[PDB]
Amino acid sequence: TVPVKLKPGMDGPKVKQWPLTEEKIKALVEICTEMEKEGKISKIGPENPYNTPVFAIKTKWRKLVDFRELNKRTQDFPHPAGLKKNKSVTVLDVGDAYFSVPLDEDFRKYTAFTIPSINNETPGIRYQYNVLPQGWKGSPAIFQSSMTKILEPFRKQNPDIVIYQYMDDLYVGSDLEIGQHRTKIEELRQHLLRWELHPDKWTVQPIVLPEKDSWTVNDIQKLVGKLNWASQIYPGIKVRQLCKLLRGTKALTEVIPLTEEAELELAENREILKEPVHGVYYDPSKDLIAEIQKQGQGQWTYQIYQEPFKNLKTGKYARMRGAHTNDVKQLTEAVQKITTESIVIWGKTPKFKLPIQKETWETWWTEYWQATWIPEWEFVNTPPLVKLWYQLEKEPIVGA
Amino acid sequence: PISPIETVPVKLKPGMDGPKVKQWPLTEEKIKALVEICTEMEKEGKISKIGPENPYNTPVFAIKKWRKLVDFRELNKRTQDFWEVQLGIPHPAGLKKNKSVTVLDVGDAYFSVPLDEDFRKYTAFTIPSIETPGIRYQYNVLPQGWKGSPAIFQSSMTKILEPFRKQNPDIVIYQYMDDLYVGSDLEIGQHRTKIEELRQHLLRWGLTTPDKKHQKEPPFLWMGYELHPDKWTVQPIVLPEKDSWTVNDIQKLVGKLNWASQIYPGIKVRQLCKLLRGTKALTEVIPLTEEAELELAENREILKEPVHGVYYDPSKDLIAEIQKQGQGQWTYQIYQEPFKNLKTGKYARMRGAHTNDVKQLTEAVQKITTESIVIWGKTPKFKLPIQKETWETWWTEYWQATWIPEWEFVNTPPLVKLWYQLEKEPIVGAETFYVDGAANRETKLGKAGYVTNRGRQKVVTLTDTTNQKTELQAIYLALQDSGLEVNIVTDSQYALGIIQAQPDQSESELVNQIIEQLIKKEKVYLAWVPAH
Ligand SMILES: Cc1cc(S(N)(O)O)ccc1NC(=O)COc1ccc(Cl)cc1C(=O)c1cc(F)cc(C(F)(F)F)c1
Repeated sequence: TVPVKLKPGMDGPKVKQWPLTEEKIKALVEICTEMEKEGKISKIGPENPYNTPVFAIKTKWRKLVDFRELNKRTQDFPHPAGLKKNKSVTVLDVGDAYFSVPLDEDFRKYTAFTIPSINNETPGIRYQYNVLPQGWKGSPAIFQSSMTKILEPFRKQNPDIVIYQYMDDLYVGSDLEIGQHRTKIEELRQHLLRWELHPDKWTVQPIVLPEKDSWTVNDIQKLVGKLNWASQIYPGIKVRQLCKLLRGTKALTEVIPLTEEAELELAENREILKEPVHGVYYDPSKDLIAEIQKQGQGQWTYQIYQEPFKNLKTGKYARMRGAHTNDVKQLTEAVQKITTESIVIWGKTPKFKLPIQKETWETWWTEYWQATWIPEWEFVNTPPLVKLWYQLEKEPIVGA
Repeated sequence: PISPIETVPVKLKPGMDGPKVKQWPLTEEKIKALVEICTEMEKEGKISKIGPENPYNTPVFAIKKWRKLVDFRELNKRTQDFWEVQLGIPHPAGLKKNKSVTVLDVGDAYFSVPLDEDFRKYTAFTIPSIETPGIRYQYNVLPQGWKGSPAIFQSSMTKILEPFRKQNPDIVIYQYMDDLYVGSDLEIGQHRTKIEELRQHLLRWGLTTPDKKHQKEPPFLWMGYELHPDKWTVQPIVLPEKDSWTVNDIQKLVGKLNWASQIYPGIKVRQLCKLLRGTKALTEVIPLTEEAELELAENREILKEPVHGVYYDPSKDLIAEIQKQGQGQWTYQIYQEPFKNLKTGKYARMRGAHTNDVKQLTEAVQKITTESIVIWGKTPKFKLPIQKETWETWWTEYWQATWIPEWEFVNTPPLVKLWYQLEKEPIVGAETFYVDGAANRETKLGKAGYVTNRGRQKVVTLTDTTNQKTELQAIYLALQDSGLEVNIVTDSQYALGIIQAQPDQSESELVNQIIEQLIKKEKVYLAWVPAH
C-alpha cells in the first residue's frame, strides 16, 4: 500500500449521518455485513471520531458513500478534449475495481461511516474501509497504473476510441454507428469483466426575442426590461428608440406602432444575440459554476460559467416521463445530466446554484440520485430577470 | 467487578499533555471519608495506589454519608474526541408495541469497564493530608465524569450485546445511557427467561444487573410521558397557584405551557407573554391582567385532560393530518387508526421576510417527513387542508423547487388557499396606474404617487421614509384608489419579487397592507419596467 495523507493541517471528516428509511437501512446493513466478511471493511470503536454520510441508491440497492468532505481534505496527486467531439459516449461504472486494492492502514480511520438506527433505538454500526472506497478521490488515482494496464490493449487495438475515467466512472466515446458502438463497449466490458451520450449534438441555442403583428405598451415594457438586463452580456444592445415609444401614460393594453428606428434597433439587437458573447474561454485554475432556474411546467434552464455573464454553456432540460408530480426528481435528474456534460467537456464537476430550499433538497435528493459522484451545491433565490431572460432561449423548428 | 473485555485505545488531544491541577485542600472530616471510599475501590480493583512518578493530577472533592467527586473538566479538555454518544433521543411514538418489556440498569457499568492502561496515568488524583504527602491514585476503569466514559461504556455493552442480539431476533433491546430496554411478544414465561438469560450473560462479563429493589416498573416516565403497556400518557403538568408572579415565574410558566401545546389542544400564551413587555428584572413582580388570569385559568383546565396515544404497529398504515391553526401556525397529528395518535405537534408561527401559506404548508410537510423517517423510518401519507387543484396551480408555476410526498385532500377548515393570483397578462379595460416613489434616503423625506391612463393622479409627501417604502407606498396608493381591476407599472425591484413569489405575508407592515389590497381586487396585473 502507498502512504496517503490529508492536506497539511486538515483533520478527518466528522459529517453527521442523515436519517435513512427503514428500507435503505436494511439494505446497507445487508451490503455491509457481506463486505465485512470479504474484509473490505471492519467495525470500529468510538475512539474513531470521524464519519462520512452514507446511503443507498439504485432492482437491488447499491451502497453510496458521500466522500465530498474527505475528497476535499485528501492530499492532491489529464483531460482529452476529443471526448466532447465524439459522436457517442457510453458511461461505465468501474468502482468495483478498487475493492481489491488495500487502503493504507494509517488512513482508514478517515473513511469511517455510520449506519443509522430507526428512532435512535440503537447506536449506529460503525465501519471503516480497509480497501479502496468507491467515491473517494484517491481511489481512481491510486488505481491508475492498474487501470492503464488493463486499458492499453483495448486502447491500442482501437486508437480511434477515446476513454476517459472520472471517479468510479469510465466514459468511452467513439464515432461508430450505434450498433458498432455498443458492440465495441461489450468487447471492453468483457475485457474488464475478467479482473448513451451524444456531444456533437449538444448545440448552443441562442436567445430569441419575440416578434408580434402588433406591439402593446406592455409588450415593449417587458421587452425593454429584458434587453436592458441582457445589456450586461452584450453591451451593444440598445433600448433608446424602444423607450421613446414608451413615452406618456398610455393604457398597458394600447397598441403602439413601431418607428423605423425602433425597428432597426430591434433588428440590431436580434443580430447581436445571434451568437454567444465573444472571448469566453475555460480556465482550469477557476471553478466551474452551474446555475439552474425553474422555468416551470417541467422546464428548467441552466448556465455553466466561471465568470458572471460569461457563459461557457447554457441549456434547457425538460423533465422526464414519470416525474410530473415531483420537482425534486426533475431537479436531481437535471443536476446529474449537467454534471455529466460538465465532466465530458472539462473533466470536472461544477458547483451548483440550486433554486430549492436546503431542507427540501437534503430530504429527498438521494431518493433519485444515480451517479457514483456527488457535485457541490448551494441554494439560492432566482432573480426574476435571469429567469425571464433564458426563458427566451430558442427551440427546435419542430423538434428533434 | 470489572469486565474481561478488551480496552479501547485512548489518546489526548493533539500534542497537549496530562493535567497538573493542584488538589483543593480538605478538612480532616472529608479526607477520612475519601480515604475510606478510595480503599474500597482500591480493593475492587477500580483504582491503583501510585507513586510520585506521575506528574499529572485531578482534584477530588467530598459531597453528600459522603460521596466522592473527581473533577476531570481539565482532563476532558485534553482528551481526544469520540464518536458523539448517540445525540438523538428515542421517541415513544416510534416504539413497536411489545407484549412485555424489562428495564436493566447497567448503572455503574462505567466502573465495570477497564481503562486503556496507556491512559490511566492521566486520571491520577490526590487525597490530601491533615502539609504532608497525600495519598496518590489513578483509575483502572472508566471514571465517572470523564469525557469518553459514556461513549466507551455504550460500545462495550454493544459488543457484549452482539451475541445475544444475534441469537434472539424476535427480541428487541434499546440502549440508552445507563439502561437497556428489552421487550418482546413471546410468552411472559419465555420473556422472563430471556431477561434472566441476558442478565446472566452480562454478569459473565463482570457486568452486574440491578436488585429487586432498584428494578423499575411500568408505567415508565419518558421525557414527561408515562409509558403504559397498551398506550402512553403524559405526566401531569402542574401550574402553581400564586398571588405574586415574578418575571422568572411567567417565563418558566410560558416555557412549560409551550411544551404542552404540543400534546394538548387549545393551549395559549399570548396574554401571558404580554406580561413580559418592558420587564426590568427577573425578580420583578408583574400583576396578571384580566385576560392573563383567564388564559391561565382555561389552561389549568386543559391540562386536566387525559391526553393519551397508542404505540407503533408497523403492519399498519402511517397517516399524518395537518391543520392551519392561524397564519404561520400549523398543528398536526400522526396516527395509524383514527383518533389513536402516536404523536402530535404544532409548529411555532414562522416570521419570514415574505412567503405564502402553500409554501409554509410544504415546510410543515417536510419537517414532519423528516421527523417520521427518524421515528419510524418511513414517511406518512398526508391529509392536507388544501385542494389538489390549488396545489397544482401553485407548485407548477413557483420559481422554487418544491414537493409534497403522497397525500390527499381532507376538507377540514380553515383551508389553505392562494389569497390572490396576479394576472398573466395586462387587463383590458382596467385603469393603468404608472406608479413611482422617490426619497432622499438621508433626509428620509419622500413622495409617492401615480398617474393613470385615465388622467387620475396623486402624490403624497412622506417624512422619515426610505426609497423602498415610497415605491411600495406608491403601489399601495394605486391599489387604494384603483377599482377592482387595475394594471400597475413600477420600476421597483422588490415588486419584481412579488410578481415572482406573490407572498401573502411578510415582515413589512407596508407589504402587508399591499397584500391585503391585492387580495381584495378582482383582477391585478403587475408589470415591472427598468428605471429611467
Ligand atoms: C410500557 C410497556 C410495558 C409492558 S409490560 N412488560 O407489560 O409491563 C409491555 C409493553 C410496553 N410498551 C410498549 O408496547 C411500547 O414500548 C416499548 C416497546 C419495546 C421496548 Cl424494548 C421498550 C418499550 C418502552 O416502553 C420504553 C420505555 C422506556 F422507559 C424507554 C424506552 C426507550 F428505549 F425508548 F428509551 C422504551
